[PDB]
This record gives sequence, structure tokens and C-alpha cells, in this order.
Amino acid sequence: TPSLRGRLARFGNPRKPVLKPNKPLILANRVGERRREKGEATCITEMSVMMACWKQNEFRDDACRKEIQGFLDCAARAQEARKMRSIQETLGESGSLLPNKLNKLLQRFPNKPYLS
Amino acid sequence: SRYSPEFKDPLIDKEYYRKPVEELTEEEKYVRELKKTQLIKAAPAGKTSSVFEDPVISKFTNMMMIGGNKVLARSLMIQTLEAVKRKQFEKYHAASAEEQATIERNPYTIFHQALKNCEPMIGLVPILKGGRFYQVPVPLPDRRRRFLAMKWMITECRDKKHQRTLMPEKLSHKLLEAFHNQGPVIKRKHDLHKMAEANRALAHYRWW
Amino acid sequence: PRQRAIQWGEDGRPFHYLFYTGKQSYYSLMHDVYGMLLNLEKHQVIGSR
Amino acid sequence: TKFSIYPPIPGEESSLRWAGKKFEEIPIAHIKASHNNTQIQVVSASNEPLAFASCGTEGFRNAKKGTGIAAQTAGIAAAARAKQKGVIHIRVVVKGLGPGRLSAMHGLIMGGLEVISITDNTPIPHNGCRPRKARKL
Amino acid sequence: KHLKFIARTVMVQEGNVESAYRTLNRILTMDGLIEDIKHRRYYEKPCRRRQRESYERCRRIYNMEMARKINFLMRKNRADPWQGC
RNA sequence: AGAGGAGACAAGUCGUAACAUGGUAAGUGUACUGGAAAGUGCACUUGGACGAACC
RNA sequence: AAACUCCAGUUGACACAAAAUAGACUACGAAAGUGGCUUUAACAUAUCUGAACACACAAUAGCUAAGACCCAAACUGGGAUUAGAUACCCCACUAUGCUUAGCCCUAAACCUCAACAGUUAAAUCAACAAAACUGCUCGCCAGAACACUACGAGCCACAGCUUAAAACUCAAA
Ligand SMILES: [Mg+2]
Ligand SMILES: [Mg+2]
Ligand SMILES: [Mg+2]
Ligand SMILES: [Mg+2]
Ligand SMILES: [Mg+2]
Ligand SMILES: [Mg+2]
Ligand SMILES: [Mg+2]
Ligand SMILES: [Mg+2]
Ligand SMILES: [Mg+2]
Ligand SMILES: [Mg+2]
Ligand SMILES: [Mg+2]
Ligand SMILES: [Mg+2]
Ligand SMILES: [Mg+2]
Ligand SMILES: [Mg+2]
Repeated sequence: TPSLRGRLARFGNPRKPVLKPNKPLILANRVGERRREKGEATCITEMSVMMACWKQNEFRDDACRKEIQGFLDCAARAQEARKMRSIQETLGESGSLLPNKLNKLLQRFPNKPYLS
Repeated sequence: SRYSPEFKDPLIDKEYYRKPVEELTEEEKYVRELKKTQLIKAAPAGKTSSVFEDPVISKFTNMMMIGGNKVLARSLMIQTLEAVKRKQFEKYHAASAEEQATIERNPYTIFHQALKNCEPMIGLVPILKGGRFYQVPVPLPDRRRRFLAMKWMITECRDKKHQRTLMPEKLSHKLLEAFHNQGPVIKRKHDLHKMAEANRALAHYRWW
Repeated sequence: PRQRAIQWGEDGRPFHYLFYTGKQSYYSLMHDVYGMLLNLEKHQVIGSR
Repeated sequence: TKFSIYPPIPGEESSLRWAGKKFEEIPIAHIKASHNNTQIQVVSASNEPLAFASCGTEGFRNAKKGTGIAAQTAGIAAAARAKQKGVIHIRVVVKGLGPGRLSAMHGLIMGGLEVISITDNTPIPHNGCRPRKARKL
Repeated sequence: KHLKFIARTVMVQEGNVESAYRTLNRILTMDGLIEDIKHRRYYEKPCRRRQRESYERCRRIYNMEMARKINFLMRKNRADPWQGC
């Protein structure tokens, strides 16, 4: 962990400040939400193969059946994988813990930046 | 809906209930035992257990229906199937023995194959970006694909370009043309495919 | 409606040792169930809801 | 032996070969992936140009050039030309972090060229020239 | 002026170009080259650079401390031992 | 005494510069430019933010 | 779109420009500032405060004179956008940024937190901010706006900088 001694601008700190945070460097009792990953267009390569075969075969499906089937299978796999990814996000196995359970854990042991 | 969420859609399939118990898996056995305790919706009047039932043709008839006139839509559908069969019989008789084997005469097979041929593979979605609208190519689900085929067939048959030609005759002609991979509907599918191929560079604009 | 009796005598001393919890009945029930669980630890459906 | 991600060193005896050719002799596929374009040039180990293909040379224009699809098409074209010239395995050297940085590589693989190594040659000055001013968006 | 095919080079294993490119990108990311290129696309004025560095250092401190606390408390995520009391 | 400036009076006119990421973050010095608020270059400031474990 | 196609890609030769990573270090300097390498010289004061009446410095910008000029870039020109666009977006180029010799002496020059010595005891403490204080000294402040203004004076500065008012007005700021 990087040192904080003599970094912030404080009384008794002779040097000019190193860090100028816009928020206090105090741990919050919550973590950020499970940020979604912006979806990218999928099955582009199979679509390209199918379209190139269409261009070579004058958009005749009979000749291109194999590539068309490959593109369709890739599209179905992508849709089913999106559904499975939603299921996995609900499960939370990939991460060490879901943000909700982590927020509960931090609620159980809150930060104490004050005296009592 | 007047049905509470407990209600389940009925399953109309004689073979599903005549299946021997031994063949049933533990999952199927559990499902069958569970279904004895659920509530079941009344069987819709559209579909029955008749061996001559075709969900595809029933859906096409419903899509052809105007103002809840299912009698007329069903009449148009059966007239179309009869016209397809009669034209195929005429071609079969008028053709040589070699061509008789290749000629198809089942109207149901012709209808299904025509719809399958008319099915588009890649669709276009209008996406807003930078203040403009782009026709981004996208994959299509099988449901939307079949619906697009049916709707294109019906819309082409309803076009004003055909003058004083009854719906059964127009629909039969279009079905035969599509079965042979020709006609305005197949041209519409080809135009959609060509536009998608042209806009392929915009495929990355899609976020799903 | 069923009414709970007065919870303390003339002297003011409440009858139940869990009176000051404010939920003496519920907490007494929880206490008894936890004690039963401890006893069971020490020793070691369709028609109902 | 164990596979090593480090490339073999010229002047050292290495048992690794590709069609009987040493790592120093495998042709080089330079992929400049700019933010608006992707150019792929195949050259021999002796620095003899063999093929060239960019998103512009594939009929893509304006913003369409700076896409993964255009880079993949350029990679396919370049790989086809290189295979016509007799190239099978290539050392890939990519410079730039454009959209076509990876897809172009895929095109080469779709074209029929086997990538034996991948190298990044993105020009990173040690605080040399001063780049243009920041955009306001 | 240096030798070539030594720096930023990753050998492909059995044609697994995807994994080779992933490893190369991971190397560049860990060494910080990718962020350096992205920041060097347009000139970052010295005041802006100092502000970004201060923000990133504070973010690193906070993230490391939060990770330390999470790891410290993760053992307490176990089942409730005094359930019902 | 022709004029300039400030304040008040407060209109109408031309824009919308500032206050929210004010829709190009704001501001200081300085230079140039513009009907006008203002724009841009260079350095500086937070009297902005960067969402604050990993993803 | 304009622009360039004596253009782009590889390889080799290639600088009076700027100094990735180290740097998650917090150091040097009075401040301004200083983060490539080597060498030379070198970082005042064996009490403290103290000059706006002086002396010496002072980022960037700017002026003067001679050079360098990769790249960037006010202005300008073109393209685009827009109701207009004297801007934001794109392209090209100049003053300028660099070197040397003089000037100019200004910054949100702010860590808006003076130097030195000391305390954490309490009666801690308007609010926020970066806890509350004590002794000593210097500098500064005394409603807002007029006003980083006018006049006077000083300056290598001549559309400048420093010091800096008053009148009219308001019950606020
Ligand atoms: Mg505005
Ligand atoms: Mg603004
Ligand atoms: Mg500004
Ligand atoms: Mg201008
Ligand atoms: Mg002194
Ligand atoms: Mg100066
Ligand atoms: Mg110049
Ligand atoms: Mg230039
Ligand atoms: Mg410009
Ligand atoms: Mg220099
Ligand atoms: Mg400063
Ligand atoms: Mg001033
Ligand atoms: Mg003055
Ligand atoms: Mg004067």
C-alpha cells in the first residue's frame, strides 16, 4: 500500500502537497455496483463469411447453406450465452463476492472515522 | 387475463400421453406427476388434436384474418391449398414420366418449403447514432424469421398490382413461385440480404 | 379482539423477564426454540404448512 | 522440451523450424492499425515486398475503413496474395491501437497464413515530438 | 537501432493466435504501454497530467485499502453461528 | 463645451457567455481575434468530476 | 468534406526539438520551478523576526536582435456544422514554444493556511475545509460597488506594470 505520510497538505507538513484528493481518503461502508460490460456486436466474423459467400454466389442460399448455418448457430450461441451470462451475474460465482453481500459485510464492520 | 398465473397452457398431443411409462425418464415422470396438481387453461378453439392440424397453416390463416372473420380466412386458406394441389396435378399429368417424379403434389409440403425459402436470415435494425439513423445488420430469431416470411407473403398477395385476381389464386401462384425460389417475395428477401451486405460495415454499431 | 393482560403488578415489577424487550412473547418463543436447539445439539410437508 | 513465448535469438542454435525455415527467414506481415485505417504489407525476411492490402484498397471508404470488418477483409486479401506468392507462415508485427489491430490478424488466418509470432511495434516516443492538442468534446 | 523480433514479441503455441494476442495485450497492459499510447494520442498538458496522476494515486490508495479490508473481513462471511439470538 | 466612464432607471433589440459535466468544465496571467457576451494558443488553479475491491 | 497523391508501407542513413518505464518514490530549491546521461563548480547564517524606503530572483505569455525549426500552434485561409458560427470538429501554415544577448516583472505566483518556539492540557470546536491552540514578531484587513479604475509618482515597460482614490448609488454584499 502506498504511503500517505507527508502527502496531503496539512499543518506541520513542510513540503508542498503530493496528493490533492477531491474526496477524503476515508473508506466508505459500501462498494461500487457490479458494473456491466458494454456489449459488443457479436458473430461478426461468421456474418462476414456468410456475406462474402453471398457476394460470390449472387446471394443464392442453396450454395451458401453451410456458412448460413454456421452464422445462425453462432447467433443462437451468442443469445444463449447472453442469457447464461445474466444467470451467472445473478449467481456471482466469477467474482469473489457479489456487491450486495459485500455491502452487507461492510455494514457489519463499518469504518469508524470518528470517536465515540 | 381471466386466467390466474397458476393456470398452465394445455398440451394437446395424443402421443405425449400414450407414451409408455417405461420409456419415461425421471424428469418426464416428475413433470407428469406434477401436472396432475396444476390448473390447466381451457383448450383454445383454434387448435385441436386432429391429425390434419398444422400450426404453421393455422398461424397463416390467423394472419390472413381481417376483423375476426376466421371463417373467411379459413376458406381462403383451404381454397389456396386446393388451387396449389390442382395446379400441381395439372403439371404432373402434363409432364413426362421423368418429370413426374420430381414434381411435388403435397400442398402442405409446398407451403412449408415456400415459407422456409422466403425466410430471411439477416435483418436490419434502425439505430440512432450521431444524430443519424443507420440500418445495422442483425441476426434474427427463428420466430421473427417465420413471421417475416408469412407477413411478406401476405403483403405481396394483398398488393394492388394484382387486379381482380382472387386471394386463393394469387396466394397459390406466389407459393408455387417461392417453392421454386422465384417471385416478388424471394426478391424482397434478396433485397434485404443485399442491403445488409452493403451495410455490413455498420455491424459494429450494434451493442447486442 | 384478543387483548394482552396487564404486564406488571401493583409494585410495578413486570411478570415476564423479557418485558423490557417490548416483544416479550415473541422473544420468549425465540428463546425457547433456541434452547430446544441447544438441547438437541447436546443430545447428539404436503399436508401441513 | 517446454514451449517458450520468447522468440528464438538470431545467432543461437535453435531446433525450431517452419517448413525447414528458421525464424530469421520467415516473412513478416506488418499491420499498421491506424484509428481510421488498417494497412497490411507482407514482406520477405530479406525485405522484399510480396503483398499489400489496406481497408482503402478493399473498397471501404471514410469511416467504414476504420472497422474490424474492413481490416479483416484487408487481411484476407493480403493473405491470399501472399499465398499466391508462396507464403505460408508469417511473423506478425502490429503497430497502432486502431480497431483493426486484431481483426486484420484474423483475416490473415482466414486467408490461409499461419501466425508463428505476434509482435507489437507501436511507436511509443520516450517524450520526443509533441502530439496535437486535446479535442473538446 | 535495436535488434528486431525481440521486444514485445510473443510466440504462438500450436496456432493459438487468440491466446498469443491475449498474452501480448496483457504484457503491454501490465507494463502500462497501452495506457501510455492512449494518453499520448493527444497532448496532456502538465497541469492536466499532474491532476490525473494525483487522482490515480489516490484511487490506487483507496482501492488497495478497500481490497485489504475486504480480504480481511471475508473470513467473517461464514454462516451465522448464533442464529436465532 | 464635443465627448468618454461609473451607477441608477430599466425598456425594446441581437445572441446565450455563466450557474447541472450549463450542453466545449470554470477560472488566473498574457497574446491575438471577434457585433456582443466571448473564442483560441501557452502555463497554472480546483473555487469540477472521473462513478472510488476485482470485473 | 476539404487537403495530400514528389502519397502510403518496409528497410537504411538521420536533430540547436522533447526527455516512456523508474515514479506505488516525495527528494532539491527562497519562491518561481526542477524527474535522459556524464563531468566541473555548488546548494548562506553555531539564536529568532525583520525592508512596499533597497538589493537579487520570479512560470507562462510578450517585446527587441541574430540563428535553429522535427513537432505543436494564437492569427489567418480553406472544409464542415449551424438560423447565423467571427467558436466547438477537420486540414495547412505564421507569430510563438528552442538557442544566444538584453528587456518585460505579471499568474487561481494558491498548499488562497506568514516566520520562529511550544502544547495536546483542557473551557476542543459557529459551518465547511486540512483539529483546537499558546508565546513572539513582521506584513496585511476594516460594508458592497465604483475599482486589477482616474489622477499623481516610479519603471528599458509607450494598448504596460506597481502603488492607488474620490464623487454619484444600495441596504445590502
Ligand atoms: Mg452556456
Ligand atoms: Mg461551458
Ligand atoms: Mg480557457
Ligand atoms: Mg479564433
Ligand atoms: Mg531574517
Ligand atoms: Mg519572468
Ligand atoms: Mg515556426
Ligand atoms: Mg504542423
Ligand atoms: Mg485548429
Ligand atoms: Mg532543448
Ligand atoms: Mg504554481
Ligand atoms: Mg493584472
Ligand atoms: Mg492601472
Ligand atoms: Mg497615469
